[PDB]
Amino acid sequence: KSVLIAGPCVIESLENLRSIATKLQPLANNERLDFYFKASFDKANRTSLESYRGPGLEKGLEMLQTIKEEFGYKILTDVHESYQASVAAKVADILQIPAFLCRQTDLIVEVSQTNAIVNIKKGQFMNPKDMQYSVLKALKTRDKSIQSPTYETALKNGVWLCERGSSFGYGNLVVDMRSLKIMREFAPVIFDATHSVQMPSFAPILARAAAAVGIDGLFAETHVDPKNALSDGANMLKPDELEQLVTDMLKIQNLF
Amino acid sequence: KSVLIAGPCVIESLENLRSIATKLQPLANNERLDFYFKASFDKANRTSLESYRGPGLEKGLEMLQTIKEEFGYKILTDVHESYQASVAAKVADILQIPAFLCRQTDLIVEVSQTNAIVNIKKGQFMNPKDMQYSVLKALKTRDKSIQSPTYETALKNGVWLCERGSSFGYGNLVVDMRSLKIMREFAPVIFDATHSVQMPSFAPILARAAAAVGIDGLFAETHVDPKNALSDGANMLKPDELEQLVTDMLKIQNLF
Ligand SMILES: [Zn+2]
Repeated sequence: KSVLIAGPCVIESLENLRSIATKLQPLANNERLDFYFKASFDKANRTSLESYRGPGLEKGLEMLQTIKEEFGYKILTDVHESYQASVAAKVADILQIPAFLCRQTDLIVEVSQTNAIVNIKKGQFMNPKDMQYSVLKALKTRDKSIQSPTYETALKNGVWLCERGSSFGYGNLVVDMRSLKIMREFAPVIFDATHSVQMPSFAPILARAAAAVGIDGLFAETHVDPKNALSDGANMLKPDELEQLVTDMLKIQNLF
Repeated sequence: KSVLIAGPCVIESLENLRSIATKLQPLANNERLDFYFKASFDKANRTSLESYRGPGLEKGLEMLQTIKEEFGYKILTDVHESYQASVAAKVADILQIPAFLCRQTDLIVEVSQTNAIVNIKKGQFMNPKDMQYSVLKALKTRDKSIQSPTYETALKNGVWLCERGSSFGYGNLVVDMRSLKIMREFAPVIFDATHSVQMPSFAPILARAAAAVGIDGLFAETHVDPKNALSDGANMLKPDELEQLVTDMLKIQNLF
């Protein structure tokens, strides 16, 4: 099944998490999807000291665990520091390595020592071919015999790569669709349709393009009321918009 | 005085640190320079699990302290996690925020709570205008009354910005010299002549350009025998090469 990772950018409140979890129930039950509910417990890189951070590790994981129990959802969250991985893996089925930390050896190893699927975001600064080395760090942590990263070995060992765009001058990200093909030599590839759009509405067009190229899954942030969101309101889809997008992805994938 | 930050990329051994420290003694006594000896205790983002990492925090700081004591040098090192800052500041006169972590709030705040000068490396993915927000996080930590970052206030409070190039397609960094002017509105500006050169030596040429534009200091890594170095051998200058470069920088700066 194609992977769908969806949810709000940040944990805002348990009430908010519940509302979005509720509106994702139709997609979560879609037989053609392997679904994971996403929410960050920490936004580590915001513009100001006053910017909303999220609830942090302990309280965030507690809230994600509540969603897992109440909705039966598998969970994705991102980690930022040493010693978060093992604690987060008790709740999270996928642990995500942030794009800025995508080469960070200790974090990749620490996450790979857990039982979680590892989703490695490609840095905006990276050549897709060089992501093989991050995949290999993870794979060697799980099986020291592995010498070279391949899709099949990565799929078996739960290590994925995630496309989220590349720096294109200042304040602009471009999605090099060739990267989806290049990276898929080394690991299953997820396309992040939310964070990849920056320009100095394009989420569906890029996700359709990505589906046509060949991807193993979609990452897209969604919120019931984006204009009242505490992070990424301008770029999140409403649940009905996401359903439409997923419908199109599936139709495209059904051709090939 | 113009700042000079120089030393090996990584701490290789005490013997190596002493050898390069010895060769830097003439530069360190140049009264036109405010000199800091640099060496990383950890290389966090290397290609493979087997790549040389460095001695780690505890042993690294011991070695840097020995250099400070034996040579009288002020010290710069980079920190990678918040919990390292308070102990690192006991030895390092400057704590450097790595380029990939240049927006990381907790790290900037923790480092800024120490008495160290803060050297914030501009990420390869950043618009130089946006570096004001990282400077402001640091400044507000040191003086809550500050509303917007300026060169004067950053200088007073020991917060600097460091140019190290920008992503230019794949496997290429370009130095946008306009950035030196733009960032200097917000803080003193150091130019990193070592890590800014990547192409699919240009260090002296880019350093001369930077000197002509207007900078508060130079960061350049140097090693006695680069071909036998454990990190960044290809990009480090021999001490005599660094001396020539600094001589040229000072001649240019004396014109204006
Ligand atoms: Zn987001």
